[PDB]
Amino acid sequence: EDPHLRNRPGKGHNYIDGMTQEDATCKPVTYAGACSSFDVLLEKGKFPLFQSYAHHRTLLEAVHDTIIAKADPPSCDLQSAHGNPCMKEKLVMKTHCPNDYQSAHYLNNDGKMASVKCPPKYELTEDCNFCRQMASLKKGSYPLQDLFCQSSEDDGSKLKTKMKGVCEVGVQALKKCDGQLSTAHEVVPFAVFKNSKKVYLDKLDLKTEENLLPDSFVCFEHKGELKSFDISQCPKIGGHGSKKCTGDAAFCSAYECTAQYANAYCSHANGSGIVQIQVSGVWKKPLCVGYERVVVKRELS
Amino acid sequence: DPGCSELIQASSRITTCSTEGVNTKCRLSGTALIRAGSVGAEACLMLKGVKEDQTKFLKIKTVSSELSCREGQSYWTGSFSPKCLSSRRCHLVGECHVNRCLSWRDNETSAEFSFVGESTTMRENKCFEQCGGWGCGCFNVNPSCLFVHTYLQSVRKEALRVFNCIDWVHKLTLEITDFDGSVSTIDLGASSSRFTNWGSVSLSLDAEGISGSNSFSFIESPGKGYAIVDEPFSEIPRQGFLGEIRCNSESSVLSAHESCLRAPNLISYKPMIDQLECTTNLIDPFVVFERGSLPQTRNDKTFAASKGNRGVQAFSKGSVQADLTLMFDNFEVDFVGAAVSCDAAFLNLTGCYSCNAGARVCLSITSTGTGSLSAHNKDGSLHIVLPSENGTKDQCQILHFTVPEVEEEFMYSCDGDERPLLVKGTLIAID
Amino acid sequence: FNCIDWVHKLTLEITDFDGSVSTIDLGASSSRFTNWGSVSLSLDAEGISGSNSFSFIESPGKGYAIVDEPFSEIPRQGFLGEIRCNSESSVLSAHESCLRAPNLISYK
Repeated sequence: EDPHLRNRPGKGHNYIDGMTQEDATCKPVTYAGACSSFDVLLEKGKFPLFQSYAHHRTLLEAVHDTIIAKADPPSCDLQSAHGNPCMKEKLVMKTHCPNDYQSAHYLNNDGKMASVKCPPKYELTEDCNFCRQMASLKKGSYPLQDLFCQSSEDDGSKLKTKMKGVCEVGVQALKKCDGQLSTAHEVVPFAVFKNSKKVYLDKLDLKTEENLLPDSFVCFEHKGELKSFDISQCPKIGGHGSKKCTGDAAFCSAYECTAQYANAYCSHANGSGIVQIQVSGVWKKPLCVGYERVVVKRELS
Repeated sequence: DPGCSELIQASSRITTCSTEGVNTKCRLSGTALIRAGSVGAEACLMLKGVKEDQTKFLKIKTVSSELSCREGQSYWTGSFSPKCLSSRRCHLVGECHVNRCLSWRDNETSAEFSFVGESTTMRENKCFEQCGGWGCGCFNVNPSCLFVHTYLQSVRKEALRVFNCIDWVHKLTLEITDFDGSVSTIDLGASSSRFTNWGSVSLSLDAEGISGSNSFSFIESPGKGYAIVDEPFSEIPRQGFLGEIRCNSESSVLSAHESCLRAPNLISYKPMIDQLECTTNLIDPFVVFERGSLPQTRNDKTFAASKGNRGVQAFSKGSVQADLTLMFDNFEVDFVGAAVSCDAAFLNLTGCYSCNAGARVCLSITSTGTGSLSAHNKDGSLHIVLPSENGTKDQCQILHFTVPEVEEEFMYSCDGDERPLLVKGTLIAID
Repeated sequence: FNCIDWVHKLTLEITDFDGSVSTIDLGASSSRFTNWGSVSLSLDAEGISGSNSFSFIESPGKGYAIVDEPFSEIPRQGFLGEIRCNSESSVLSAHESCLRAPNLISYK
């Protein structure tokens, strides 16, 4: 019930490495600023999964926190040479990006991250598979997948696509085809672990496991309402600190509370903590679980 | 474990071949029918690829024969003690009157009890009339009013879920072992279906069922045992019957939620001028829970709690007669064609022949690697498969025979080449 | 009033541990409130059925009485239970909220 959808834990950086153009307004990402790579994540009717899970991290924040690696090149330019590795994974995807956007990032196959790049002044289209010519053009990127990042270091490189009766989904060449193969764009779940491939899913069992973590509390600065305030300036239990801080039982159980003798009010975020996954009957912890609309080839005959 | 008993072969229609160089692998997609075993026995299924050294077993462990109770209508109930609050207001004093105090609605809260506070609890608001004058307080000669605000409060800390069972489903808890080694535990009853790593599984023949269970209600107690009541299920609540105050969840019984259903005019009132005693006559469920606690002698079966999965079951007698239809749903099966060597031994051979239980055998396999060890006889009627490991352990499985004087030379090939093996033992006739 | 069932009430005077002596009662399967918790009745194999054909009359100050006839629900002329009310003021002060049968007053 807490309307803290703009407060980002950790550091609050959303600009990606490759399109560092909107870094003047999204640093740090807080209640202020009009970052094009975060405004569409909270609009009603776009990515409801991130609307349900918004107190954690994103894919960009995971890249900045040394969680999700970047491919080579991390931002494949669309107007340069003749062939780039960041195209076979883009044409198979079918999304809907609004107008006035230059870049569009997505998830690759090797577990890293690869985005596109268009030289000025090129904008996207209704699908984003190709950047054509020309409000003003946003100097950022549009999230092509409905996923969310989180702090995790669970290893899982010995798992592959767990989909039965599927020929070649996305760009992964699984099993061969001998009869009728479909090609309809359907949603498929996936979950990439640490240093692994784009592992798809079939049965998802999400849950909420909260824990007393420093990156699970939100707060706003008080002054003569929601204001930006760094959480790292909160003293510990009898430790030290620069300014002051206070909160409820969750925020005051681990940090020091001074009641009215502070400048903010730290509150525990609803659902923030540890979000595990149940794949192959074994409870695991993913990194950036989400959905995507790629080309699914199912063997009907 | 006494190993597997029924071991058959898969047809060539649901078995394909698709090699990718040296390493020949195949897939399994279709439906195979295998005969289920008895109490203790399993059901293994060996796979033969393009040669003979490739062997993949599919054993299904059978625990016992259970009779799960199919739940239908359920509700949460428990003990409750109302806490009455008296507030004798004088006549013509704020809201206390001769006409407003009598005709008072039970679903309305005016200024007489608005300062108490809102709470999701099955409460009610009454209104009575006592006396006035200077004998008890009041300037007017008219009798004063008496507003009553009584709300329920569960004095206990435990809750019970009273349910019933319209039919007894013969559940068979099966521990299916995959080909790679992922051991999973599932269950099958009557004609159910689950989800495995290699596909799915369902039950075919199930000629074991008991009818006539609608006239009995069950009570679940988290932590303690269960109970049985010799009375049909309670649908509509009424005063003087088991199942008056009911709810829908555990919080509706512990925290007393308003959303619980109850009968109107269930709280009595005995006002005494300045006193109030709002008590009820709710039947204590722990009395019947302690009176009819399981186990109980009912007809000819034994009712008790279940293991692993929460629910009610029953202990019957006899054997296990069912048919298991394995449902292959396109599963990739891989196996290296280069196995390792190993030697086997012999221990004892006791049990029975031509029966559902069979006979166990002790086989000491001494190998140097992790793999399998296929074995057969001469005429082509016995099949033995055991996962070989680097060590010295005792294995063996159920071997059905048709002669008490067991004497047949076995031929095991754990690496591709057959080796002689002689077994012996005396068995008995057990149907 | 009437009585549809006879509840075997057991007036129990429970003595607390500290010394707070309280007097309560238990019937059939009732429950009360004590300083140490609560109390209820388990076994109660003593009950009498068949009391719907008898009506009782309460008199504050004096004794009670019994009537050999069933309870009166609907009022009518020439029957016990014509003019009825809901409280003591409806009988003493004659409140207009009391229910009665129409055309009950004769005129000559």
